[PDB]
Amino acid sequence: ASKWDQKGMDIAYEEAALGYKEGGVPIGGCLINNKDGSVLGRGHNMRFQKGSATLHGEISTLENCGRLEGKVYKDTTLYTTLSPCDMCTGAIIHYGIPRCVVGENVNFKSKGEKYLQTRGHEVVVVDDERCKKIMKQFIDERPQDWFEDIGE
Amino acid sequence: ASKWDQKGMDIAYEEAALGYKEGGVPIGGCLINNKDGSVLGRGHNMRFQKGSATLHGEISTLENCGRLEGKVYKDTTLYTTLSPCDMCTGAIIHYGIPRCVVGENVNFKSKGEKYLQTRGHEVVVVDDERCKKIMKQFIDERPQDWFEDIGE
Ligand SMILES: [Zn+2]
Ligand SMILES: [Zn+2]
Ligand SMILES: [Zn+2]
Ligand SMILES: [Zn+2]
Repeated sequence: ASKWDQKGMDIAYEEAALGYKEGGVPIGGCLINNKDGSVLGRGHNMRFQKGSATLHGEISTLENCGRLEGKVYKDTTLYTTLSPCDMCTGAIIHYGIPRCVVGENVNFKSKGEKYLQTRGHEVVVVDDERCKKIMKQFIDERPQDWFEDIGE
Repeated sequence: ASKWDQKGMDIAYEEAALGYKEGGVPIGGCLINNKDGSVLGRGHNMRFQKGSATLHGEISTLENCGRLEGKVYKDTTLYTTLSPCDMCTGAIIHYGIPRCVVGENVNFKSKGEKYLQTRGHEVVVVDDERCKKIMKQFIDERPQDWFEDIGE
């Protein structure tokens, strides 16, 4: 089940780092087919890049996969550098993506992490230090922007 | 509490009808400030228009409101022509939008409708037959497209 998890989190981290370089929030993701390891799409938070309230890393990832038949999502893993908010949790549930692998849940965690599990989805938190470090750097440099991004 | 609800559902329906005319799925929305009735944004499903897997009517509506401080969402109502999926439910929860007014829940309903309420959001289903009729027309004419849109 975990065969592609290093590949997936490496891509998600690359997306976070790219977003950071663009002036955005360093949250990245990708969607991988569990059978063959192919990458259906990858993305990062586009709040700053696009003035976007909805393009979280996870949402941008799914957008970048394009229109798909519903069946395609059912044997994928969504990789995200940060534990998903209620909206991104809802996307995973809506599309029936069975597995979500999370870089870290230290800098952010919503009720969504547990809700995924109650709705029958697998959540794996890998506690990736690279993810924790880049996210903490953003929180330390741009706390007001982070507060906007979390929507409180 | 319901002062702006006719206005809001009228705008949501206009957005659904516009989307229908553009060749898309007839689901529309708007976000209104509860105090003064001002429209923060309005939108419709953009699957066909933009090849979008994530721009549901509710998501498009929120995107069209732009970047906002989190406090702005806390005294709004989101109007949608159709009862929200788990992703759109999650967006409402994430941003703390206290009220969701729904055109109809006959053509579609998710576990989100009830989840909204247990998470502390008011859900009002007005059973607007304009919404029900246009949505059913789309489902009747384009069942394959509908199936794709709901992620099944
Ligand atoms: Zn997130
Ligand atoms: Zn999110
Ligand atoms: Zn919907
Ligand atoms: Zn939706």
